[PDB]
Amino acid sequence: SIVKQMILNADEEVRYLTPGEIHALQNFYRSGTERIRLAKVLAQNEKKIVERATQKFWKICPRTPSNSGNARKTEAAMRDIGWYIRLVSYCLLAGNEKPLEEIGLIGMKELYNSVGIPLENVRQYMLCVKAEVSAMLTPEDAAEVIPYFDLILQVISSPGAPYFQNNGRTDWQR
Amino acid sequence: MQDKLTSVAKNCDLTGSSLNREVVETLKEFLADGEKRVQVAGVIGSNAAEIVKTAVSLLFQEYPELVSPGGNAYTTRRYNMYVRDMNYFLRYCSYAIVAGDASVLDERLLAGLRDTFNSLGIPLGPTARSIQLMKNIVKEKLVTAGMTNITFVDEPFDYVVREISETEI
Amino acid sequence: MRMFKVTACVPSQTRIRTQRELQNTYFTKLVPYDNWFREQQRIMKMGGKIVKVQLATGKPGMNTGLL
Amino acid sequence: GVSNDQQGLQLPQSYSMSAEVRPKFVFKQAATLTQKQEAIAAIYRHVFERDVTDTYGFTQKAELESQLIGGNISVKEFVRRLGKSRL
Amino acid sequence: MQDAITALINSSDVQGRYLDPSSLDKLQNYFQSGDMRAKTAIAVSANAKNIVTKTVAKSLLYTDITAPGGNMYTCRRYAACVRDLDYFLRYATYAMLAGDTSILDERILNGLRETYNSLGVPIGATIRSVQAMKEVVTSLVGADAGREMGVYFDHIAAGLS
Amino acid sequence: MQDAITALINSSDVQGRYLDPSSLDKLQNYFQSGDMRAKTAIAVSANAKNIVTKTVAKSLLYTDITAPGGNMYTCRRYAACVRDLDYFLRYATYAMLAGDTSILDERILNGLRETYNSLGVPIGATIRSVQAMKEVVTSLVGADAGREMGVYFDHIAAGLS
Amino acid sequence: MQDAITALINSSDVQGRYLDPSSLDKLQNYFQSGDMRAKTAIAVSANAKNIVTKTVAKSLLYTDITAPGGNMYTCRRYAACVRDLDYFLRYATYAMLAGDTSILDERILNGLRETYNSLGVPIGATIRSVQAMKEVVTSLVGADAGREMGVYFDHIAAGLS
Amino acid sequence: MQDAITALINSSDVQGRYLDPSSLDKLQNYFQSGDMRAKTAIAVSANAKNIVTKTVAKSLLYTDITAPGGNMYTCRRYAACVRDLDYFLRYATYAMLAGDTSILDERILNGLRETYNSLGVPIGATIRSVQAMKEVVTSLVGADAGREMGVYFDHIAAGLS
Amino acid sequence: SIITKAIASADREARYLSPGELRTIRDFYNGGENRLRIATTLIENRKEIVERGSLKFWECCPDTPSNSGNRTYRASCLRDQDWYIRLIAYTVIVGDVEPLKDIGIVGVKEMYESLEIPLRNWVECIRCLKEVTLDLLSREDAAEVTPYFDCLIQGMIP
Amino acid sequence: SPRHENQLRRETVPDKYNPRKANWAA
Amino acid sequence: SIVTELILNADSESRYPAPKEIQVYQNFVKTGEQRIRIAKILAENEQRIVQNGSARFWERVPNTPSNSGNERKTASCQRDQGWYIRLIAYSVLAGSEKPLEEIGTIGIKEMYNNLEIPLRNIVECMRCLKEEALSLMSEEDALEVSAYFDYVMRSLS
Amino acid sequence: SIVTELILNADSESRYPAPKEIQVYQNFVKTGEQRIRIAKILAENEQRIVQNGSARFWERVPNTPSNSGNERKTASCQRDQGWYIRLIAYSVLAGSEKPLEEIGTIGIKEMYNNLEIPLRNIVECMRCLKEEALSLMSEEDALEVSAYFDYVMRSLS
Ligand SMILES: *[C@H](C)[C@H]1/C(=C/c2[nH]c(/C=C3N=C(/C=C4\NC(=O)C(CC)=C4C)C(C)=C\3CCC(=O)O)c(CCC(=O)O)c2C)NC(=O)[C@@H]1C
Ligand SMILES: *[C@H](C)[C@H]1/C(=C/c2[nH]c(/C=C3N=C(/C=C4\NC(=O)C(CC)=C4C)C(C)=C\3CCC(=O)O)c(CCC(=O)O)c2C)NC(=O)[C@@H]1C
Ligand SMILES: *[C@H](C)[C@H]1/C(=C/c2[nH]c(/C=C3N=C(/C=C4\NC(=O)C(CC)=C4C)C(C)=C\3CCC(=O)O)c(CCC(=O)O)c2C)NC(=O)[C@@H]1C
Ligand SMILES: *[C@H](C)[C@H]1/C(=C/c2[nH]c(/C=C3N=C(/C=C4\NC(=O)C(CC)=C4C)C(C)=C\3CCC(=O)O)c(CCC(=O)O)c2C)NC(=O)[C@@H]1C
Ligand SMILES: *[C@H](C)[C@H]1/C(=C/c2[nH]c(/C=C3N=C(/C=C4\NC(=O)C(CC)=C4C)C(C)=C\3CCC(=O)O)c(CCC(=O)O)c2C)NC(=O)[C@@H]1C
Ligand SMILES: *[C@H](C)[C@H]1/C(=C/c2[nH]c(/C=C3N=C(/C=C4\NC(=O)C(CC)=C4C)C(C)=C\3CCC(=O)O)c(CCC(=O)O)c2C)NC(=O)[C@@H]1C
Ligand SMILES: *[C@H](C)[C@H]1/C(=C/c2[nH]c(/C=C3N=C(/C=C4\NC(=O)C(CC)=C4C)C(C)=C\3CCC(=O)O)c(CCC(=O)O)c2C)NC(=O)[C@@H]1C
Ligand SMILES: CCC1=C(C)/C(=C/C2=NC(=C\c3[nH]c(/C=C4\NC(=O)[C@H](C)[C@H]4CC)c(C)c3CCC(=O)O)/C(CCC(=O)O)=C2C)NC1=O
Ligand SMILES: CCC1=C(C)/C(=C/C2=NC(=C\c3[nH]c(/C=C4\NC(=O)[C@H](C)[C@H]4CC)c(C)c3CCC(=O)O)/C(CCC(=O)O)=C2C)NC1=O
Repeated sequence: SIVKQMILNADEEVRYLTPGEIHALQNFYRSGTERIRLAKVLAQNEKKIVERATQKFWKICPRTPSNSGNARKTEAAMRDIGWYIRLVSYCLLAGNEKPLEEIGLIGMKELYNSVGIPLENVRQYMLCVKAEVSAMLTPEDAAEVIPYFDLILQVISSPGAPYFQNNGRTDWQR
Repeated sequence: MQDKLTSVAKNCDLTGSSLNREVVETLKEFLADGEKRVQVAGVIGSNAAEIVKTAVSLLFQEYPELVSPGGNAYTTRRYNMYVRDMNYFLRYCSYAIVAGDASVLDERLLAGLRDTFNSLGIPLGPTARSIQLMKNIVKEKLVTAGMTNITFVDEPFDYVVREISETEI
Repeated sequence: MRMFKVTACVPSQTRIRTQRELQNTYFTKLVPYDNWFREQQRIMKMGGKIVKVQLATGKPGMNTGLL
Repeated sequence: GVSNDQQGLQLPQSYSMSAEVRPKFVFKQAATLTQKQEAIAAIYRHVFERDVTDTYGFTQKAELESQLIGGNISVKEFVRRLGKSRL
Repeated sequence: MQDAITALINSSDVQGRYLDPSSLDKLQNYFQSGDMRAKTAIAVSANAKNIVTKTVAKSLLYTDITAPGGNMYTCRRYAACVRDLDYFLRYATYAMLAGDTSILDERILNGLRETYNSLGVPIGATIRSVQAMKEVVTSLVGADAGREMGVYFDHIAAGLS
Repeated sequence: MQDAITALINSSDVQGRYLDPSSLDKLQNYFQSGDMRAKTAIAVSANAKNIVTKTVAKSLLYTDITAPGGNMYTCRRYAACVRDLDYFLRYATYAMLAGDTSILDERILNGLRETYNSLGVPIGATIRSVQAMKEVVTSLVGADAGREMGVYFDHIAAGLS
Repeated sequence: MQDAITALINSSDVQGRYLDPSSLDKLQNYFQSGDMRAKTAIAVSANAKNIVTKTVAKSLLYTDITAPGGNMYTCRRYAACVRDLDYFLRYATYAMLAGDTSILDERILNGLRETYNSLGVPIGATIRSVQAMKEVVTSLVGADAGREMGVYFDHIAAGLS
Repeated sequence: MQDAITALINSSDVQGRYLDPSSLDKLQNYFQSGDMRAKTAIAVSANAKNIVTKTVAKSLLYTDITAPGGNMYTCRRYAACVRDLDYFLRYATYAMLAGDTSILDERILNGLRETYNSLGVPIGATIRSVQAMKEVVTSLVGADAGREMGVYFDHIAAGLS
Repeated sequence: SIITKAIASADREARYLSPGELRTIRDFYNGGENRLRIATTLIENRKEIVERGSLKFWECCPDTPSNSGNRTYRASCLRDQDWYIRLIAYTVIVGDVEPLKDIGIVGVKEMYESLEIPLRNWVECIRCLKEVTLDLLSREDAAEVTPYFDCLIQGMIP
Repeated sequence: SPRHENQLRRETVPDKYNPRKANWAA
Repeated sequence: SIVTELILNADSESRYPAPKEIQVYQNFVKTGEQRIRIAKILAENEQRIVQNGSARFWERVPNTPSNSGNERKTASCQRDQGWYIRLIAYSVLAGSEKPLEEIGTIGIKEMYNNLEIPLRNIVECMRCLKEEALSLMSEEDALEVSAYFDYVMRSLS
Repeated sequence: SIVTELILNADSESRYPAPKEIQVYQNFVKTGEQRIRIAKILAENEQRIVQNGSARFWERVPNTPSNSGNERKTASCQRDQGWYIRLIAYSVLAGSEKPLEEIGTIGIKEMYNNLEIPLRNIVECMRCLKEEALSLMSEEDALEVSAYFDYVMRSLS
């Protein structure tokens, strides 16, 4: 959380929190009710967002482990997406991205390499999830929540799309 | 490193004019654009990988010899170094946009950059071109997001170019 | 000089990000008295656990003869 | 970055793989005497930039080496004692 | 370490479920108490050295512990005790701000009791001085904030016992 | 660190006598097994990543430890477990080439139990994954080479508990 | 470490009082033996290698310790034993000069028994070697200085028991 | 570093000859002066803080160096200049005890001008401070000892220039 | 400042500024105008503050070098009081103790010990100045200003 | 210019009556 | 003690006491009578030194916590003066400043800042005590005693 | 041995053994028969090697502790010669001088100085033993053996 980060920074330098850090903490405390409301909103819309995002993702990328005819793989993919939405809600509550980093971002690429899931498929799935979250939430709620999904995407966005050394045609598949 | 407010406050004591009218006016003008600076930084951070990828692809389009044998972007090792360094530049330019001051660029990006690039044979012309491409892509994204008065976004990138480019005239 | 016999386990908190080679984190060693406060603070701030502390060298309550 | 005055950086794995390999020595109390002596020579080569211990008559080294070989102290404490040595 | 938000998040995350309404109520309570916590942290930071001075004066001075043969005899041991009290106060302020005693367990009581036992530091006198520090802080910041800070001071004392 | 030749040499040296015909027979057996050991080392070096992936899929995935509340929950701990398995495999290959388990004792099993107990790593799951790794290596390299790598994996598992 | 003067000073300072006449008399006695202390230290320094040679020849040579399987077998262990005997002699000289055994407890006997038991060093053989070294030093430096050094030799032997 | 004795030894050694009578006379002069050198060192060690305070008062205070934009502006730079003057005084004492300026060249003057130029420290101002320090020391320890110390203060000033 | 602290924290981890840090920075940029108004109030009233506080300080702490008959000492003390009031105003502009700490808290004890000026007298003077300043500020503005006085006092206490 | 002794000239009637005294002393 | 210092100097090089250490040891040993005599002088005249130094120090520094009208504070300051005289006696006996360092010098600033005692006042009191003590012995003894008094004063500064 | 040397070389770089290291390991394990048979001829001819080498060593170095009329000294010298022959056989078996270094080379100078045995005499005896042992085997077999003998002589100087 932000309070934990301030305390760790102060303890590293062996000093009490400065007045500015205390004022930032007070602002964070004052924003707590709105943060909790946003987290509740995200929690209540988890299942429908996941379902719609899965539909869009299967429409986009069919050649995926979650669309290989295995029910276990489909359940696991939907569960992973729900987990990432849950971590984003944790970030909303905590005031920073540390829950996301410490639960689902550090080592995420290594985990998916070991499990066997292509990370571009994960990126496309998360883009679909971000689109669904933007569609469902109000513009303010989206403006507050989407940055964490963009933070997730930034981890698994390189190397990859876009590609510009082409003629722009996508029908070359044959 | 310092941000705009810290530098202005310290200069208030240094120059002996204290908190006079010009300092107050500059502080008010800077604080008017603070929310836009935070928004620009958020846009840059949310689209960093896309910006760097687009800029490097356009750079290799305008410098096709870079990826040919004997070029500096030849092989995936050097390609990855290109992407890494362009990410460095974008990150520190976003820092400078937030702070409103170029001291972060001076202390953590440009100090000794020319020595390193001379040691490693990194060409400065393509470096400046890639920085300008990233600046153009960021401006396009900001216009797409609906931002209107984003002149300050030009300041870091251009500045960095002026600091790294050789003197021609 | 006074020496502490200290057993500790200090796991690395950033080995995934830096991809440093794996190292043994459970150690027992003699730490000089003058460095023990800083060593204990470092272990605590790294999330490690101090298992056992003994005054290996020296006597408690000594007023002189510490050198 | 080790402090707020130091920047954090990233290195692609390709650069590390292509670069020359550092031979890293890990001291283990269960290793044979020759391997421990090799690690100790590495410590001397790093701290003193060269194994100058024999040249300058660093006899006290022997005691330190014993305290390292018997496991009383670690490589960290060995290096700390070397830095505070007269050599 | 952990704070109240991190503790609640981890307790919800080990079950793989969102924060249940009980956890959300606890989070709201912590957010409400945050103003008092920040005020107490500011007050303690503004008076740290005086707090330690008063603690030593009212707990350890003019007792047998500062007389010859006592553990606070000689200037170096007095300075070490004062240093320990400074760290106790700073970490208690950290814990009060975080609303969690985990930092006290990780960075105060982690091997402190064994160090004191090996050094011959009197545990009873240390607990007495920690209680005196709690009393001094209470007299500085009031009864309610003093009680809140005394929660963590008592955690330190119980860990040292 | 020790290998089969040095182990036999030391066994004869503590007696102050040359290698008896039994020791020479053991030395000859090691010399004949050297070619198979080299082939196993080459195969494991070429397929280390696949071996670790198959081990995780066979033993650790879709169990309680990988579910929330388990020790392999969160991506960081998953990556740490994978790295541990990679080190286990590499040092088992070292021991197989040497013909002795001493390198396992001094490099892998030195302080590993204490670290695992302090961190809460489940030793039973680690032993299960080590046995799964032994099975995977056996399925890759063959039966006799699988047997040798298995004896070294079994030494690792016994050292863990 | 502590010498005689520092030991007396510490004992007096614990009480917070100046040195009583008995302590002053002890200090004068230590002061009047300084010349003999220096002469003995110089003689032992001049004959240290010969003393260790005689000690090894008298207490350790042509026994099962030097035979294969013994702890003094191989050149590295023989050298380590000779090094330990040299340390014992040098620190006994230090203790004789200081008039106090604190140097021995702080730099020789601090966990020496534990390391000896861990490595399998025969403690009885070491004590016999210490007695032999005491006898050699007595035969070299005389009766009075020999007994003075033997005080600290016996302290080492008792610490090893 | 080398002192007067070592300087004479090195001068004789490059020729491979014993100390000639003139070098022996210089050595005897140094030995005879050692008493007043120790007296001066004692006085300077006892009055170092006062010496630096008087030096700053008569050399740097109420000039533009202490004003904003000066190099002693802010308390950090003031304390840094005070620390540099403390270094100068301490190593001038070292050189006065040693009888030669080698320590000043090795520990201070080698690259001090370059460092000061890089940091923007005024060389003229610190030369003035060193000369004021020489006057202060002469006032404190007398004429002859003041001149002996002023030799090394002038060496510092010349090395800065 | 908090902006600089956030940028340094992000830089250490080789990452862009996180959404939470950006929210904090936006909040302080929003509060910048209020902090500027408070600092302007401090600056415009600095002479009365120093006058009243110095009179109170010489009443409560008479045995001090400025109150000793030396005109130069008294002038330098008054100049220092004005200097610290202005520094507190500038650090209020910034919004964190960093400028005041960098200019006149780090090494203040060493500087005034070299000058042979008691630091307890300085603590008393800063207390008097803080009281006089609090007399002319609202409680909300005092919540912004007082912690910098307290930081200076803590940095001055031996 | 190695000599700076001319610039080190360092840097009267009291400005206060009865200095360093407290008010209303008994 | 200086004996400990020279033994540790020899031990740091893992070497028997060299002729420089032996010469230092013999020089220290041959002055045992003088050191014991100085210690006896300091012990016998401790109260006289404390009283006279307190008088002179209160004359020089009237505004100090000792003579602020608090009986306990006066008693504590005078006890501190006696303790420092005792520590100087210890240092004279040992031939080095190590007892003074380990009992009354390391952390003296922290202890007295916690007690809120001005360090310059303690320096002035130590100066008065040194002036009183040096007047009760010959010049040769004064040379040794003033060294440790100056050591205390320098540690306070 | 060679195997542990290759494994430690690979371990210090945190990588599996390289193909060249594997090839060296295979070439080494191929020569196991030759190493075993050389060790066998070294063990069976140890007594005659000791006798002839001691005879030559006493011929060229008569003023030595073994040739001083003491029965026990001569017996222990010949025992030492046999022990070093055994250590060289160990080194031949292992393919490297590691057994010899671990058992009878590290600390050899300290041990023999404690015994007051001149080191030059032992070097001469080792040279005599080497020249005696090299004559009882093929020149191809000698390449290893002589090297190990040199390792004893270099370490003893
Ligand atoms: C004061 C309340 C009591 C007291 C204290 C005392 N402590 C020491 C020595 C040490 N104290 C510590 C403590 C800590 N280490 C940590 O990591 C933390 C958490 C922040 C703490 C509190 C340590 C490590 C030491 C030893 C190392 C060192 O001091 O640098 C002493 C000195 C003991 C000695 O024998 O010299 C003392 C006196 N003693 C009392 O009597 C008080 C009741
Ligand atoms: C995977 C099979 C199981 C698992 C592993 C796991 N381990 C850790 C933590 C550490 N593991 C090590 C390993 C080693 N130390 C050594 O000396 C060696 C020999 C070279 C090895 C292999 C270490 C040092 C640690 C500490 C952390 C560090 O990286 O330094 C974790 C992480 C624990 C945590 O994050 O709290 C994990 C997950 N856990 C399981 O559940 C699997 C069955
Ligand atoms: C000789 C009388 C007996 C003997 C000795 C022996 N000792 C070791 C190993 C060690 N000896 C020490 C002792 C010290 N090291 C120090 O620094 C000091 C203080 C100055 C002392 C007293 C230590 C620490 C060790 C362990 C480290 C090392 O290997 O040096 C050995 C080697 C044992 C081994 O190979 O493991 C030996 C042989 N052994 C006898 O049989 C004699 C009776
Ligand atoms: C005081 C008389 C003048 C003065 C000094 C000043 N110096 C610094 C900074 C540094 N000074 C040093 C000096 C040394 N380096 C060495 O190796 C030695 C030999 C022992 C010395 C004396 C160094 C290394 C620094 C840089 C490190 C640091 O900043 O502490 C400052 C501070 C400069 C700043 O910008 O902060 C000052 C003020 N300045 C004057 O104006 C005086 C005339
Ligand atoms: C007044 C409340 C107290 C006091 C002050 C006093 N100060 C001086 C002299 C100086 N003060 C400074 C101060 C500063 N230097 C800096 O860089 C800053 C910025 C944070 C400050 C505030 C300096 C540099 C001096 C030296 C003279 C100069 O300005 O060049 C004096 C005179 C000391 C002397 O010896 O002349 C005094 C008296 N005195 C009191 O009694 C008050 C507690
Ligand atoms: C007298 C020269 C100055 C002075 C002193 C003063 N001291 C106290 C109280 C204490 N003094 C000590 C001192 C020591 N403790 C040690 O271990 C040592 C090393 C041997 C010393 C010197 C201590 C511990 C105390 C606290 C009380 C106690 O003894 O338990 C006071 C009273 C403080 C109070 O607030 O009560 C005073 C006044 N004051 C001056 O003004 C003189 C310059
Ligand atoms: C013969 C070539 C030379 C020689 C030898 C000599 N040796 C001794 C006595 C001993 N020799 C050893 C040798 C070893 N111990 C080991 O651990 C190893 C490594 C495996 C070796 C080689 C030892 C331990 C002894 C001591 C007695 C014992 O074995 O118990 C003597 C006797 C000396 C004496 O009695 O003082 C001699 C003479 N002498 C020569 O002149 C040859 C050059
Ligand atoms: C909170 C941190 C965390 C994460 C993220 C995590 C993920 C995770 N997902 C898994 C499975 C899986 N995950 C997916 C997911 C995907 N397939 C697709 O097509 C999508 C693009 C993608 C969505 C992310 C699939 C298909 C499987 C099944 C793989 C298999 O059956 O082998 C597994 C292995 C089996 C299991 O444990 O159930 C893990 C460990 N574990 C953790 O502890
Ligand atoms: C080890 C030697 C080596 C190789 C080969 C390599 C490949 C390589 N291929 C690239 C691009 C590319 N490569 C391909 C195509 C393909 N590539 C294939 O190997 C397929 C056969 C084929 C698809 C069927 C395309 C389409 C691009 C352009 C991607 C873009 O739009 O950016 C690039 C990026 C640079 C550029 O765009 O010019 C590299 C570095 N790098 C190396 O260091």
